[PDB]
Amino acid sequence: IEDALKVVLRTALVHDGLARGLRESTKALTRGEALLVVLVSSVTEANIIKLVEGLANDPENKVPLIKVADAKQLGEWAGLGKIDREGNARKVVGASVVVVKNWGAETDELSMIMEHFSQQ
Amino acid sequence: AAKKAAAAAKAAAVLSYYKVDAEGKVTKLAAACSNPTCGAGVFLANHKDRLYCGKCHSVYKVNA
Amino acid sequence: NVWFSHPRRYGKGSRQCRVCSSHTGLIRKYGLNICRQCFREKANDIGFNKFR
Amino acid sequence: MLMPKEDRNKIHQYLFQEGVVVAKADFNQAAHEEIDTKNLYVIKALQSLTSKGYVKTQFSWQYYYYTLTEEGVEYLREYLNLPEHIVPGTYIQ
Amino acid sequence: QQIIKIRITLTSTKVKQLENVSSNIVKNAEQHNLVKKGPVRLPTKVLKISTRKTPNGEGSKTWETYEMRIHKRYIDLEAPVQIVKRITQITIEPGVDVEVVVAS
RNA sequence: AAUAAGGAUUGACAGAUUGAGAGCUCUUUCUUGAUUUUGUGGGUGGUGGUGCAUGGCCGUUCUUAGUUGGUGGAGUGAUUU
Repeated sequence: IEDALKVVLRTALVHDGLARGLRESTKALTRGEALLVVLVSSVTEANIIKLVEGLANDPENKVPLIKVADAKQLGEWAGLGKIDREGNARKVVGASVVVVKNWGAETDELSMIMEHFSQQ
Repeated sequence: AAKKAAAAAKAAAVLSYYKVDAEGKVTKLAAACSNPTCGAGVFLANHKDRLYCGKCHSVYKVNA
Repeated sequence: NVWFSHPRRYGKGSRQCRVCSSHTGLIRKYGLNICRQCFREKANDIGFNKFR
Repeated sequence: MLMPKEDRNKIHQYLFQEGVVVAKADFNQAAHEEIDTKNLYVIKALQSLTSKGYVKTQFSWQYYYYTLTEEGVEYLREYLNLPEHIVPGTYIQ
Repeated sequence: QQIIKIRITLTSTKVKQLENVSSNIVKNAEQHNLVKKGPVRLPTKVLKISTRKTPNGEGSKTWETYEMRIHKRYIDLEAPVQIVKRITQITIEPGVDVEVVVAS
């Protein structure tokens, strides 16, 4: 029970939905292209968690709801991601917010994100 | 004579040039280039008499 | 971009060899558009035996 | 070289696919035959792939002939996310 | 039974496949007995590309005259949509071009 | 790596300037918008050299009569007719 925030962020990276890291996410957040807010609350500010929290507090549709608390868990899951490794030879950076642009999949653990999303 | 050194690709390392409000609503400041490209975001930057837009390289002329 | 390519239609530099890609020596004579040292070379094959 | 994630993906695409590409030495072209990806593009991104041996160039007549590499076409199988059914023009009697 | 007055127009670089085809032509058509003429035989064009021999001014002034001599060659032939097609398909070959500039 | 969305930088009227309706410069201070600019690393512009670093071709001995080899056979052999 993160196993369902590896099979729906693996699929949107791979499809190139996403965006990654401020800038591309609240440009994604304010415009109706981009359906989720899953992020760091270990921000080293407080206006990036009431920025991304206001954009989920824009309400038509696209309900952005929060799940993880972290930037180095999230250089792996997202994937930027070196090769022949184990789980990090990679970036060691933080893709912090990964905003869902319709993804690139349909059903297996993407139907438990549309019973723990909204049933909270 | 003389070499340049290429312009710095420079570090506003964060952003927030968009009324961060207190508590629970974010909105959008300095217009948002009145074009479709220029879509919803595009945080207009302030130069000589006419304002300045980068989704289109930069361009655009809408006062302030 | 004016600021990488110029006004090259007519002259010598415009058209260039088929085989080697040189400007020097040209055989325009009959949709040929080669150079005028190579030609000969193959040619004897290509058509151009001889009869002299 | 610094390219584009809708031309980097597009090549390594009628490269696997037909499998086999035959893209002239005319730098200075909008556009290559069968790929919108100006010309000059290819030629140079393929000077890269060749260089590893996921591919194999042959020269002369002035076109750069390329043509697949039996395996290295199992790299394109993971890059443009696709089966592990097909072999690409490959098995076609 | 719709009749058509075809015209048969040939060209090659060998006088030996070519002559072969209005012997086969006008006797794979007098088998058919067709109303035709006899292999008309057109002025011999005949290109002489002067070129010097050397790779470099040097070196005497040391020249060539290679050329293709075609033998242009045409024909005739009536016959419907059926027995000009069974004739054009047959003569079938190395060295040679056949047009059927049709006369409906 | 540095300038650092607090503007890297771009552009221009017309007038000063010149051949000139090149904003080449400077006057103004609009526009400009992370694509640039600066050093560091390095490239690629080259009808600049070197034909004696060379490729390819073309001149010359050449509207030439001339090479070379087997098996014999000859003649340490450099070999020969």
